[PDB]
Amino acid sequence: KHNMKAFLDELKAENIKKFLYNFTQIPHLAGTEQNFQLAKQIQSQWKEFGLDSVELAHYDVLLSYPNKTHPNYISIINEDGNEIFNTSLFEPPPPGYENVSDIVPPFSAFSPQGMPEGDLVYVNYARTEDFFKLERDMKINCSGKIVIARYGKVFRGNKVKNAQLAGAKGVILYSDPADYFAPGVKSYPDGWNLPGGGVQRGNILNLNGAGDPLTPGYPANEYAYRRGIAEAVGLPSIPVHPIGYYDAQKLLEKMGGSAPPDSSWRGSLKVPYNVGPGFTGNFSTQKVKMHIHSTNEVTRIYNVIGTLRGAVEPDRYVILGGHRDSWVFGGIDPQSGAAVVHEIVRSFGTLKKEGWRPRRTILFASWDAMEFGLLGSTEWAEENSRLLQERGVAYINADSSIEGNYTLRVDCTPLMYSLVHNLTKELKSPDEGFEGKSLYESWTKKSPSPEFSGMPRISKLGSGNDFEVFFQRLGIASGRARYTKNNKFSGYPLYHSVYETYELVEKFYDPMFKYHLTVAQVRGGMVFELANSIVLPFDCRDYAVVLRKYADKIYSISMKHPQEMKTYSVSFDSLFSAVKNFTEIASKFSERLQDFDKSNPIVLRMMNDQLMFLERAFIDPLGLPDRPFYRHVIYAPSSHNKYAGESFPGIYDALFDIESKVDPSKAWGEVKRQIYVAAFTVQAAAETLSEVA
Amino acid sequence: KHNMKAFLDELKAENIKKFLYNFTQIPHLAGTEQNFQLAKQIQSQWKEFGLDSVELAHYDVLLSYPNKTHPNYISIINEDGNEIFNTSLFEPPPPGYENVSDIVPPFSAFSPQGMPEGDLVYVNYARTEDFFKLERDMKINCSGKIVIARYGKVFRGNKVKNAQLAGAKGVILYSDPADYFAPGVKSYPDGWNLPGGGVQRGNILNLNGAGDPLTPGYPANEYAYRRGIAEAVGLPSIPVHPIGYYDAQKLLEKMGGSAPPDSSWRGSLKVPYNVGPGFTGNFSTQKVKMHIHSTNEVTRIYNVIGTLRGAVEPDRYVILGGHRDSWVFGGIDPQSGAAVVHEIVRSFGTLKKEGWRPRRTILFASWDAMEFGLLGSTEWAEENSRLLQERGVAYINADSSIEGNYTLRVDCTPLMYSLVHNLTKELKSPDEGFEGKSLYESWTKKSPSPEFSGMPRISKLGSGNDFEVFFQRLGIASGRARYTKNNKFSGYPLYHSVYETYELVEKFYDPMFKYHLTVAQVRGGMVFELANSIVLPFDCRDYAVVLRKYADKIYSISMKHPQEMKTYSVSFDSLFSAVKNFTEIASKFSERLQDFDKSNPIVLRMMNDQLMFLERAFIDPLGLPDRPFYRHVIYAPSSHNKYAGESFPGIYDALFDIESKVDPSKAWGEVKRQIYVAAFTVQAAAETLSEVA
Ligand SMILES: *[C@@H]1O[C@H](CO)[C@@H](O[C@@H]2O[C@H](CO)[C@@H](O[C@@H]3O[C@H](CO[C@H]4O[C@H](CO)[C@@H](O)[C@H](O)[C@@H]4O)[C@@H](O)[C@H](O[C@H]4O[C@H](CO)[C@@H](O)[C@H](O)[C@@H]4O)[C@@H]3O)[C@H](O)[C@H]2NC(C)=O)[C@H](O)[C@H]1NC(C)=O
Ligand SMILES: *[C@@H]1O[C@H](CO)[C@@H](O[C@@H]2O[C@H](CO)[C@@H](O[C@@H]3O[C@H](CO[C@H]4O[C@H](CO)[C@@H](O)[C@H](O)[C@@H]4O)[C@@H](O)[C@H](O[C@H]4O[C@H](CO)[C@@H](O)[C@H](O)[C@@H]4O)[C@@H]3O)[C@H](O)[C@H]2NC(C)=O)[C@H](O)[C@H]1NC(C)=O
Ligand SMILES: *[C@@H]1O[C@H](CO)[C@@H](O[C@@H]2O[C@H](CO)[C@@H](O[C@@H]3O[C@H](CO)[C@@H](O)[C@H](O[C@H]4O[C@H](CO)[C@@H](O)[C@H](O)[C@@H]4O)[C@@H]3O)[C@H](O)[C@H]2NC(C)=O)[C@H](O)[C@H]1NC(C)=O
Ligand SMILES: *[C@@H]1O[C@H](CO)[C@@H](O[C@@H]2O[C@H](CO)[C@@H](O[C@@H]3O[C@H](CO)[C@@H](O)[C@H](O[C@H]4O[C@H](CO)[C@@H](O)[C@H](O)[C@@H]4O)[C@@H]3O)[C@H](O)[C@H]2NC(C)=O)[C@H](O)[C@H]1NC(C)=O
Ligand SMILES: *[C@@H]1O[C@H](CO)[C@@H](O[C@@H]2O[C@H](CO)[C@@H](O)[C@H](O)[C@H]2NC(C)=O)[C@H](O)[C@H]1NC(C)=O
Ligand SMILES: *[C@@H]1O[C@H](CO)[C@@H](O[C@@H]2O[C@H](CO)[C@@H](O)[C@H](O)[C@H]2NC(C)=O)[C@H](O)[C@H]1NC(C)=O
Ligand SMILES: *[C@@H]1O[C@H](CO)[C@@H](O[C@@H]2O[C@H](CO)[C@@H](O)[C@H](O)[C@H]2NC(C)=O)[C@H](O)[C@H]1NC(C)=O
Ligand SMILES: *[C@@H]1O[C@H](CO)[C@@H](O[C@@H]2O[C@H](CO)[C@@H](O)[C@H](O)[C@H]2NC(C)=O)[C@H](O)[C@H]1NC(C)=O
Ligand SMILES: CC(C)C[C@H](NC(=O)N[C@@H](CCC(=O)O)C(=O)O)C(=O)O
Ligand SMILES: CC(C)C[C@H](NC(=O)N[C@@H](CCC(=O)O)C(=O)O)C(=O)O
Ligand SMILES: *[C@@H]1O[C@H](CO)[C@@H](O)[C@H](O)[C@H]1NC(C)=O
Ligand SMILES: *[C@@H]1O[C@H](CO)[C@@H](O)[C@H](O)[C@H]1NC(C)=O
Ligand SMILES: *[C@@H]1O[C@H](CO)[C@@H](O)[C@H](O)[C@H]1NC(C)=O
Ligand SMILES: *[C@@H]1O[C@H](CO)[C@@H](O)[C@H](O)[C@H]1NC(C)=O
Ligand SMILES: *[C@@H]1O[C@H](CO)[C@@H](O)[C@H](O)[C@H]1NC(C)=O
Ligand SMILES: *[C@@H]1O[C@H](CO)[C@@H](O)[C@H](O)[C@H]1NC(C)=O
Ligand SMILES: [Ca+2]
Ligand SMILES: [Ca+2]
Ligand SMILES: [Cl-]
Ligand SMILES: [Cl-]
Ligand SMILES: [Zn+2]
Ligand SMILES: [Zn+2]
Ligand SMILES: [Zn+2]
Ligand SMILES: [Zn+2]
Repeated sequence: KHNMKAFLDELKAENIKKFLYNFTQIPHLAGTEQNFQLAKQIQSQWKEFGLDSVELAHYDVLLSYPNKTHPNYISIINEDGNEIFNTSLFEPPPPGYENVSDIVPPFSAFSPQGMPEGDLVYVNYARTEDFFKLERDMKINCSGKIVIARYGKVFRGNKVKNAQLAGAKGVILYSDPADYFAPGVKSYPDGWNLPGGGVQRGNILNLNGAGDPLTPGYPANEYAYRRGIAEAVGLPSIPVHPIGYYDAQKLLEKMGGSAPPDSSWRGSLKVPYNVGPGFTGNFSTQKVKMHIHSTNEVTRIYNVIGTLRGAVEPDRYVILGGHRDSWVFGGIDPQSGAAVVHEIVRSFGTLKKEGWRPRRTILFASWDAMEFGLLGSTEWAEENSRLLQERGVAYINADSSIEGNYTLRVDCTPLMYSLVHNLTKELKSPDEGFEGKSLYESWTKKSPSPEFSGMPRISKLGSGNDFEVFFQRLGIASGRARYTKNNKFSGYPLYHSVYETYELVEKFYDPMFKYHLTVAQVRGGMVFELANSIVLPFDCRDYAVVLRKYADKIYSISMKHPQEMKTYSVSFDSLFSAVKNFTEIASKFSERLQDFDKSNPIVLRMMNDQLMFLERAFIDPLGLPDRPFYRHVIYAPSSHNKYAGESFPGIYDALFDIESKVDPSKAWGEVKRQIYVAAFTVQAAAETLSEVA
Repeated sequence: KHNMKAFLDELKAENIKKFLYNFTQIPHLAGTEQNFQLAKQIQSQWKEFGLDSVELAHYDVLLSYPNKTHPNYISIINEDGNEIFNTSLFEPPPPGYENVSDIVPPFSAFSPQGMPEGDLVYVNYARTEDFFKLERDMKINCSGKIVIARYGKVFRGNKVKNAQLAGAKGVILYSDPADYFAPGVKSYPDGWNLPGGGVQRGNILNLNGAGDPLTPGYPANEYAYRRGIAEAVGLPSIPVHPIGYYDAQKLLEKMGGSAPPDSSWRGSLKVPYNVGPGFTGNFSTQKVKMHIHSTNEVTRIYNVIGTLRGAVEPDRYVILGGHRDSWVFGGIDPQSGAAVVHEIVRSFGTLKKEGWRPRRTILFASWDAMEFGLLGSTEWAEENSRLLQERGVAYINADSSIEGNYTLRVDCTPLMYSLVHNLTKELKSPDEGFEGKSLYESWTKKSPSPEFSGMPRISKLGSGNDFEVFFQRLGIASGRARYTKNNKFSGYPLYHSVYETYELVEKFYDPMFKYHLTVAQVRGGMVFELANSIVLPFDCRDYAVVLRKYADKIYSISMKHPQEMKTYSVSFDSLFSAVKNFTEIASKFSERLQDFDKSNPIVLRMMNDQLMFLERAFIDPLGLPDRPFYRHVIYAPSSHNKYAGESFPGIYDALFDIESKVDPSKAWGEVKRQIYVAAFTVQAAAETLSEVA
């Protein structure tokens, strides 16, 4: 038969390995010829695998590249202006790749040009609370200083935003061994650790969902009208550059001024971690000078879009998407995900050649320019937003399949919790010691839910990946899954470095490609069920449970300020009422879904439309404050860390640091406004599940 | 059988007459007890007529009322400050109503309080071009002056906005006999003309679609958080009051300064129509003083919502809605429409009692507080926006059924043109001389299309009525129809006056209620077809024809500036390309709609969803510039006259008066941006009609 078991059994570890090798021999940087050639290859292969149509969708978007004849670097300069120490111009290439052409040197994409010179302030992870500690407690002024921050904990674009608002004139980002060197493991090529010359690339935008900085709201097609640079979205105002820990040690060792305020400020290098400003007395006249010469450039990018037309509901789309562009070789990021998508397409195509079609249409996507700010997925969704909002059932992401080899990680909408528990109970665990047991059993054992016994942890969707437009802008139920470590926002040690190669994966992460196969089964199995189940596999009651958890959470935050809640009459009663109503209505809808006349395809589709439009109901067309492309009222990326999800984000940001606002009546008024918007949106989403007439 | 003929034959002129009499014996001002009682009566009657459910939906919204113990009036004051002339405190009540309680005196709803005193400038109709003529050509400065403007031509809220921006400190609105006294007809009670003591009530907001001024975006429910007055939407900044032509003559007769610039500035009173400022030499020391004491007040309003559940597609809604609140008796506005809705409900209920149900759900609405800014319809749509955007098939409005007795008037989306031509060919003409001929024949003969021989005129939807939220905010296909005169934006002579009574209609407009019956057949027949036709009765090819007409029109406007189009490379090629593509794709969709396997209900509903979501595709979630609740890219209310529709409004407003902008590069850049947005939206709407996979 053609059922999910036939699909899953066709997936092969050895195929995923072959595809990964094939995708990682040369760099595939967005906007380069090599990445266009790989796009054409995937288009051709998906056609041969049997998809109905496979097209390239191109856009011309703002990208950023170093200047090949005017390299970026940082110096220590003495009082005469001689450069006595320079940081590296490139990472030492790994064995056997020392002659590979077109490895982009480490840089921070979208940095402006400049050569600022000044004194160093060390700002730990450059988090909002790190800057609070510096200004408010230690009384250190970052204005006109160059800040040096360690990578880790939060998205680097938030670090740069925080440094700008502190008045910094430049930012140096570096990888501390505390965060990127696991104890007892060797440096690449002899293990999976970051060597001292390794450096993490990455963009430093603050797009808040906008996509291409020059075309917010509309696809960057041939006739698009572009903002000028000065009005672009999300560009940093100060120069930024990343370095490795050999170079950081040279910048940090001479630091003077104030001692670190506590041990959470100290990394693992043999330096004091002094906050500064500037260097100890002997070197007090030396300064640090950046030299950044990168350029922003409108450049063509290419998404591959494959279609497998549905047999019964061709106007309902289940999307499996992940990116193709990499910083260098992309051994983990993204090609361990792209190889998994390739094998899933191949498997679905095998069934199609034998005469099967899924019930609903499946769309497969290979996105471009993700590393430069989710640009390819966002421009495509801008072009196709009307089709997606009326027809989009679900989006399953497919970036890196592995970030470790310990257990499964799933982040998704509550609407998919039941689907994921049920599927993982049917899959075999690949873990040592769990031979013959389910993936559900190994996952629940290694990653227990903090809330429920005998359940696994499933996280909120945050951002920093290509589901953002589909979930937080358009309100399409979304999910992601990968194998993970036992620190989740800092990246694995060789993240975005030249050392992330096929050999890294084959030698140190997944020699038998069994974790890749398990992830292919989870992502593919989810797509299969979403595209084939007669009734969509969403359980609205799971949203009711989480809404109550998030309401309790945000109420608890507010209750730290009881005097103000009395003065300004701040009540959460309306939000709890809406959550209670959602719980009651979802329970009654679930009974009808179980009970309805199963011979009636209009009641079924009516009820399938109620399930599909439930995530859509949490969208507010006015967006969140000053972030028009984050429209979901229950979930947004954290305003302090794009990678993390925040619940009831409008109320959360209205309450954050509220005790510091100079006009408390205005600040608590805005808390009340956000409570009203959240209560109304929960009630309105509940009412979409009521009987329709 | 139960078919459209059974529905239409059940409608009775005599029933419409009985209901009109019943609805017009006492005033039904929004927010008053009498209007709540009428809402309860209609709820009870719709239940008895046989609807499945009938509920009141209430909201607490900002309304405005005069102060009963501190009356509004205008004076001429002499140099000592004695008030030598006062305008009336009330309209003389009509025969037999001189003892009716609670007639609200003439006032401009939402005027602020004040007692400004100054010199008079006469500004004709206070249109944008009238103010251009005064400032630019005649060099008259309105700053610190009281302006006097005649009603007519444009919505009075636009007149007040224009007067504010000219620096006026108050506005006096009056009815000139040129616009409100037809030659050879007697004044009320002896004919349908405005007497000299008659006055037009009406609000002077500039809401731009927002609804309740205090709650833009969200329903004004029990827990709503309200803007403060200073941040409310759309409130005027200067006092405003309306007067009749006996009083206007006293204010205008003493005017001096400049002569009227031409005859288009002169009305029909025996005065010079001097523009001012101020009075002729003998009276040069007299001034005009306003006394406005009205108050804005959050007040409860009540919509009645009736449901007739669909037999096959209960999750598809066809809405028939019109308002119930009136300024005084509402003999024409709205009760000639509300009586027609009442008879339509009664007829559908007769069929239902015999066992019939429509295919799709029909919703019937009696809206409140329309006269205060479309508040009841807009708050309800804000509450129910998710249901409406995913399920709303069409909205048919039902305000005044008559504004004359000459011929039919229809304004609607192009998607309903074919429906209207086909229905009116099946209906009998009620017109003298067309006995035995179709309504299509009489209408086409009396109101020929300016574009096509043998076709009738159908206008764009403008605004100033309760379809605005459904069409321009939410993108639901909408239409309206009424009997009309042979000046369409000024209102009939007794518009919004105490003289608009049952006797006005029964004696002078429609003694046999035949025009009311014809309008009931058109509105009811449209609802019937939309709710019962297997394939939705929309023709996408009609949108293609009009899009080309509007593209030619906006290109022609731009081509008045050939030098600038050369300098700034302003091309319309992308918009014509999108319109050509829409034409081709709509032609192919129409072939499939005719050809598809008619046994397949999923292809049918898939294709019905493509038809329903086509109007929805013209919505831009970012809205038009500075008007976030006007989201349709093809149609918006004119920025110069809310009642009129404008096509390609984003490009139109970017081009308007562009030769006066101080930075032409910036102004033509914004023209190009609006061309890009319009081209993209037309192409994206076209693509919703392509094969789905
Ligand atoms: C009305 O409908 C038509 C389709 O019938 C649309 O036509 C498209 O028009 C655009 C022009 O705006 C064409 O864009 C061009 O695409 C070329 C590559 O196309 C190939 O590859 C894609 C896969 O991604 C296929 O879809 C396609 O069939 C082709 O196989 C580019 O090479 C072109 O860019 C080059 O020329 C331009 C202009 O000189 C330069 O600015 C560039 O730098 C570059 O050198 C260009 O981008 C597109 O191919 C057409 N599609 C077709 C025929 O299917 C219209 O766009 C549509 N109107 C609107 C308003 O949408
Ligand atoms: C969770 O779900 C429940 C329903 O199970 C919703 O309950 C509604 O709650 C509101 C309160 O916010 C109630 O509003 C009150 O309505 C009264 C009139 O109700 C009658 O008429 C309507 C027809 O319009 C019917 O729908 C209804 O069944 C009743 O027949 C008003 O008189 C009340 O106003 C008075 O009291 C308040 C508070 O003291 C004053 O501020 C006012 O000035 C006034 O004196 C009030 O507006 C509503 O009736 C409830 N509906 C029910 C039970 O069906 C919850 O609202 C919902 N939670 C959320 C967040 O939506
Ligand atoms: C994850 O798996 C769980 C466990 O299988 C699953 O929950 C189960 O769903 C089924 C529906 O397939 C439920 O079975 C129903 O139970 C009610 C009450 O006992 C019956 O009335 C239902 O009978 C109707 O429907 C049948 C078809 O399903 C017809 O044969 C019948 O004639 C009736 O029309 C029906 O049997 C079962 O109760 C739950 N078990 C639970 C909740 O413990 C869950 O749905 C899966 N999650 C997904 C798919 O997302
Ligand atoms: C307004 O009225 C006009 C005039 O009636 C109407 O246009 C007509 O619509 C009918 C569809 O009902 C068209 O008839 C079709 O013509 C094509 C080509 O000749 C045929 O292939 C079609 O046959 C298929 O469908 C039939 C059911 O309709 C089946 O019996 C058959 O087996 C095939 O499946 C079909 O007969 C007719 O051509 C037009 N006439 C025109 C455009 O002049 C218009 O639709 C009405 N507007 C509305 C309802 O909004
Ligand atoms: C990755 O695999 C692809 C597909 O097998 C290879 O591209 C093919 O290469 C052969 C030999 O040059 C050609 O005859 C085909 O036309 C290519 N097919 C396609 C679809 O492009 C490619 O060589 C492999 N890359 C690496 C680095 O091994
Ligand atoms: C760090 O790099 C800089 C730039 O290449 C070096 O300084 C240059 O040295 C050359 C040759 O002596 C001079 O002609 C240039 O004028 C210098 N440029 C600048 C900008 O100072 C510097 O020598 C390097 N420092 C170390 C320690 O290697
Ligand atoms: C308008 O018609 C309604 C409905 O016939 C009248 O209200 C009814 O009046 C009688 C007598 O007072 C009562 O017994 C009923 O309870 C009322 N019914 C409803 C549904 O309200 C009303 O009197 C009429 N109004 C006028 C001005 O004629
Ligand atoms: C117009 O109305 C005003 C206000 O009622 C009249 O002026 C008042 O006259 C009374 C009685 O003589 C005085 O006690 C008040 O002080 C006056 N009020 C003001 C504001 O001036 C005025 O007489 C009326 N004019 C005409 C021509 O009827
Ligand atoms: C390793 C995690 C924390 C981040 C990783 N995502 C990314 O690397 N995204 C890129 C682009 C993110 C964006 O621009 O939003 C970045 O963070 O530089 C992932 O989701 O696998
Ligand atoms: C008589 C026409 C021009 C206007 C009439 N509409 C109205 O009277 N609407 C009211 C409220 C309009 C609004 O606030 O937008 C008004 O114009 O004062 C109608 O559409 O029948
Ligand atoms: C890069 O640097 C070179 C050499 O200094 C210079 O000539 C050129 O202008 C720069 N290129 C770009 C693209 O800015
Ligand atoms: C930090 O330094 C700058 C200039 O040196 C100054 O303008 C700013 O107010 C300072 N902030 C403090 C002391 O908080
Ligand atoms: C793979 O698993 C083993 C066993 O737990 C572990 O020691 C090793 O660190 C893992 N490799 C990676 C890259 O995490
Ligand atoms: C209306 O005017 C009276 C009498 O001058 C005054 O006492 C009252 O304050 C006013 N009422 C309102 C509602 O403003
Ligand atoms: C109109 O008058 C006011 C003050 O009397 C002045 O500020 C304004 O600039 C004048 N405008 C002109 C003369 O255009
Ligand atoms: C009704 O129709 C007649 C005949 O054309 C016309 O003279 C009269 O003015 C009409 N009444 C109204 C109110 O227009
Ligand atoms: Ca864009
Ligand atoms: Ca509102
Ligand atoms: Cl992922
Ligand atoms: Cl109307
Ligand atoms: Zn990635
Ligand atoms: Zn990455
Ligand atoms: Zn009206
Ligand atoms: Zn009116």
